[PDB]
Amino acid sequence: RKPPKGMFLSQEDVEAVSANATAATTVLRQLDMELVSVKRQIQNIKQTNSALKEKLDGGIEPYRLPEVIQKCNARWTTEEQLLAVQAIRKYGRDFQAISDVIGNKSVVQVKNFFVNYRRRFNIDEVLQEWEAE
Amino acid sequence: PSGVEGAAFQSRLPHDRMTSQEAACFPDIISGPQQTQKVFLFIRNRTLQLWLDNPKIQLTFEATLQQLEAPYNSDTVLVHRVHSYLERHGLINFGIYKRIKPLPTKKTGKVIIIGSGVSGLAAARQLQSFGMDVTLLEARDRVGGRVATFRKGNYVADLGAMVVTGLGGNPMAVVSKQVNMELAKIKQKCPLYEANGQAVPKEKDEMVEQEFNRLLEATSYLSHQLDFNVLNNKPVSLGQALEVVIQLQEKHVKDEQIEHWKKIVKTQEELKELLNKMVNLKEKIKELHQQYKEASEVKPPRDITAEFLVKSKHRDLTALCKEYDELAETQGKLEEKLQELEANPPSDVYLSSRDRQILDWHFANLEFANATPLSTLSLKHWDQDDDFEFTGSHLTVRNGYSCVPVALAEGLDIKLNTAVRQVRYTASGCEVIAVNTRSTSQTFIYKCDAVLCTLPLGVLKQQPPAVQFVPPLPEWKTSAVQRMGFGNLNKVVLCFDRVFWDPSVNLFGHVGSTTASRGELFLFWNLYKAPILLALVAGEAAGIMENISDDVIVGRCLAILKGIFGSSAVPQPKETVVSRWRADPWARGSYSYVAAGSSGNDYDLMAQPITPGPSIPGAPQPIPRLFFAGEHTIRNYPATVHGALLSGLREAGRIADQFLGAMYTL
Amino acid sequence: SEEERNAKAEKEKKL
Ligand SMILES: Cc1cc2nc3c(=O)[nH]c(=O)nc-3n(C[C@H](O)[C@H](O)[C@H](O)COP(=O)(O)OP(=O)(O)OC[C@H]3O[C@@H](n4cnc5c(N)ncnc54)[C@H](O)[C@@H]3O)c2cc1C
Repeated sequence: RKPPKGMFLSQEDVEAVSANATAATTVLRQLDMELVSVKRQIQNIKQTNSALKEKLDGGIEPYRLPEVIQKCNARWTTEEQLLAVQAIRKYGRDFQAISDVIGNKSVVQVKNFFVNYRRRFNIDEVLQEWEAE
Repeated sequence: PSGVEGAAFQSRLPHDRMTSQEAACFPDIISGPQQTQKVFLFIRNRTLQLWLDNPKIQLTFEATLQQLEAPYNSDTVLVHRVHSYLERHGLINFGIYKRIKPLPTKKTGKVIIIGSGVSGLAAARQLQSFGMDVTLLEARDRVGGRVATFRKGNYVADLGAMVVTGLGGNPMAVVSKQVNMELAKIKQKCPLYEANGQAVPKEKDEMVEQEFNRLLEATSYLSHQLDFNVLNNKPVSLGQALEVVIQLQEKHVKDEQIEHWKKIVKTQEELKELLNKMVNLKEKIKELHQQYKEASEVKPPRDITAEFLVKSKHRDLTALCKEYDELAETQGKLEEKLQELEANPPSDVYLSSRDRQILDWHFANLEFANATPLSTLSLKHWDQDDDFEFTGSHLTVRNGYSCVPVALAEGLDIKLNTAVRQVRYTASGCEVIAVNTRSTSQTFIYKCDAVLCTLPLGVLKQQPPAVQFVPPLPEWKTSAVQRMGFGNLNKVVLCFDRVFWDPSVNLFGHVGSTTASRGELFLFWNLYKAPILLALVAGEAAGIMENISDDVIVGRCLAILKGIFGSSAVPQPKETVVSRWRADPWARGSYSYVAAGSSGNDYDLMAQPITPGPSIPGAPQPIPRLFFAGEHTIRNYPATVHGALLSGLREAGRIADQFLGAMYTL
Repeated sequence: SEEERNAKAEKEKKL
C-alpha cells in the first residue's frame, strides 16, 4: 500500500513519464538543463562573492579605536549637561547612545536627566527639532 | 506438516476444510453438520497419510479400513466413498506402484492419448488403472517430450527441465520414492563475472540484487496501488513497468540534485546581500574614522560643540564597528554552511554502467525462469502461481530426469514415430488420423470413445496447423491459445575431460555487455558429478541464438570461460550439445508464460473439454469427447513437470467419471 | 520422410 523504502512513485510522475514514448526523455533532459543552469548560476555568484570578499580584505582593523572605560559618577557637571543637551538634539530618545556619549552616566540617569531638567533645558522642543530629521 | 495434517499439506489440500471438488462429490456432507465434515476430513487425511507413507504399493479399500481406528472405521460406506474419490482424482494410487488387485482383462472404453509426455503418461497410467483401453500416439522416437536427457558414456545432461522446485507438497516426491531418482540439492550461491572476466565485488552483487528485488516490489505497487495495467488501450508488461520505475528513480536523482544546488544558490545570495551590506558599512566606517580624526585633531581647549563632535563621532564609529563584527560572524557561519553543502552532494546517478549491467544479469535470470522477455509477461498476472510454490530447497536429478517418463511408460501401449495429423470428434465417437514419421505416405486410423490432447501450446498455436481439428475448436478455445504466451529458453552442454572450475560452486554467472545480449550465455551450471558445464540462453538471445551454429555458440562459451578461468585452463570440449526448442516442431518453444493480455483464466479455458454437436438434428448431446491436459492447462502449477503430472491425473479422473461412472457420489 | 525431413533442417540450423 506504500512504495518500498527509497522508491519514489507518485500518481503524477507515472502519468508524466508514460504520456508517450519520449515523454521520459523530455522530462529527464529538461531536468538536466535546469541542473546545468543552476550550476552555472552557482559559479557566477561564486565569482561575485569572491570579488566582494576581496574588497573587504584587511577588515576594519585600521579603523578601530581603543575603547576607554570610565566609571559612572552620580553628579552632573556643566560639561556633561551640555553634552547631554547636544546628544538629545542629535540622537533623540536613544538613552544608550546618550550614555555612551557622556561616558560616565548610566542609562537610567539619562532618563532621570530628561525628567529633572524638564524645562531648564527646553528638552521638549529639542526633541521636536530632532523629530524633523 | 506432520501427522494427518502433514498428509493433507503434502497433497496440496487444506487439512481443516473441504474443497470445492470434495463438495461436488460429497454434497450431503458439506451441507450437513460440522461433526460429519470433521469425520470426512479425518478419513480423507488418514487415507492420504497411509498412501504417502508407502507409495510403492497399492492402497486398497480393505487395507485402508483395517489400518483405521474406531469410531472412524464404523461407517464403511463413507470410508469407501472417500477412498474411491481419492483414487479417482489421483491423490492416492498414482504413479508406479505394485498392484494388489490386478487389472481386469475386461476393459471398458477406448481413449487415444496424443503425446507421451509426462501429462500423457500419467493420464494413461491412471486410465489403465481404471480398466480402460488406452493407446498413446507420440511423434518422437522416445517418451518424455520436454523431459529430454542427453546421455553419452557416463555423461548425462538434461536439455529439458532438470530442477524439482521443492518437495513440500510436490507429487514428484511420491514419484521420486517410486523411481530410482538421485536427487541433489542446489547451492544457490552464485558468483558473477563481468564481461572482462573480473569477478563482481560481493558488496556490489548484494547492492544490485537488493535493488532488483526492490524494483520488482515497485512494479507490484505500480500494478496494484495505481492501476497501471493499461496504457493507450494496450496491456502493460513487466518490462514496461520496470522501465517506468527506473526512469522515475533517475528523475528523483535529478530532482534531488536540483534541490541541493538550489539551497546552495539561496545561501550564496544570502551571503551576497550580507557582503554588500558589509562593504557599505566598511565605507561608512572609513569616512566616519576620517571625520573622527579631523574633529579630534582640533587641539584643546575646545568649546563644548567640538568636544561633543569628538565624542559623538567616537561612539558612532564604535556602533558601526560592532555592527561589522556581528556581520562578519554571520559571514563565517554562512561560509562554513556552504563548505558543508559543497562537501555533501547527493547521489551522482541512479545506476552506473556496471550497476546497470549487473541489474541486466538479474533481469536475464528472471527471463530465464519465465522463459520469455520481460516485455511479454503480464504485469498484473505474471506472478499468480507464486502462492503455490512448494517448500524445501530446489533439487535436481543427477541420473537424468528421463528415468521418470521412461519408468512411467512401462506397461503402456505407446505408438512412437506416430504424428497425429487430424482429430475428428463427433457425437458417436472420435477418430484420430496419424502418419508414420519415418515414411509419411503410410497412414493410420484410430477409433476411440475419447481423445486426450497433450499437444504443447506451441503446437496448438502453429499456423498453418500441424494438427487439424474436425470440427474446428470453438473460438473461446482458440482465443485462449492465442492469448497465452509460449516462451523459449535453450541450453548448451559442454563435456570436458578435466574439471577446471570451482567444484564447490553449483552455478556461476556471466554479465553481458549490453541489455540486448543480457541473456546470451548468462549462466553456467556445474551440477553433474562429471566434467560437464551447462550454459543457459534466455530472453531475446534464446530466439536469436537458434539461427547460429553450434561451432559459434561453443566458441562464445569457451571465450567467456577463458576470460573467467584463464586462457589456458580451458580445454576443448570432448562432446557438446545445443538445444533449439523453438525450432523443435514437436514443441515449438519451451513452456508457457502469462502473456500481457492473458491471465490464469486462459489456463482454465485450456482445460475445458469439448462437447461435439449432435449427429441427428434434435437429438440430445450429453457426452463430451475431446479432453485437454498438459503443462499449459493447469492454472496453479503451469510451466512445470509436476503441473503436467497433475493435469494428466485430473483429465484421467474426469474421463473415468464420464465413461465409467462416478460410484462415489451416491 | 518427416523424420528425415526434420533431421535435415535440424542439421541445417546445426551448421
Ligand atoms: C528447456 C526446458 C527446460 C525446462 N526445465 C524445467 C525445470 O527445470 N523444471 C520444471 O518443473 N519444468 C521444466 N520444464 C517444463 C517441463 O519440461 C514441461 O512442462 C513438461 O515436461 C511437459 O509436459 P507435457 O506432457 O504437458 O508436455 P510435452 O511433454 O511436450 O507433451 C507433448 C508430447 O507430444 C508430442 N507431440 C507433439 N506434437 C505431436 C503430434 N502432432 N503428434 C504426436 N505427438 C506429438 C511431443 O513431442 C511431446 O512428447 C522445462 C521445459 C523446457 C522446454
